[PDB]
Amino acid sequence: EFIRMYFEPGHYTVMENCGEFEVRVVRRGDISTYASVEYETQDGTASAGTDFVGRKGLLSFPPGVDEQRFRIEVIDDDVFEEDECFYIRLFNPSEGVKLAVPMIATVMILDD
Ligand SMILES: [Ca+2]
Ligand SMILES: [Ca+2]
Repeated sequence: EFIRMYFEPGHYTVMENCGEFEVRVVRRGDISTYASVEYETQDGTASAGTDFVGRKGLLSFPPGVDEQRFRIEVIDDDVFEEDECFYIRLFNPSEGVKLAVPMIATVMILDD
């Protein structure tokens, strides 16, 4: 491998009423060709369908581009909740790419 991919930022703290927030994944090393990686949300103490909307996707990095950004929807309610967390993981990197820490992003939702 001559390409590494990882979340940057690796950690996101978001308010419950933010609507959506943006996650960023970076590529380091060989720029010069197309590369890709998949991601998927996963529950922590926060859960898809109650606290955020579950999402999986494919991130495409054209030649010359070293980052991709995607949005995640946070579900707002009126009920008081303690700080809760969910995660987003990278998987299935394209040929010649190796994931690097952090390859799981942490998301903490703060209640409003
Ligand atoms: Ca709220
Ligand atoms: Ca709430």
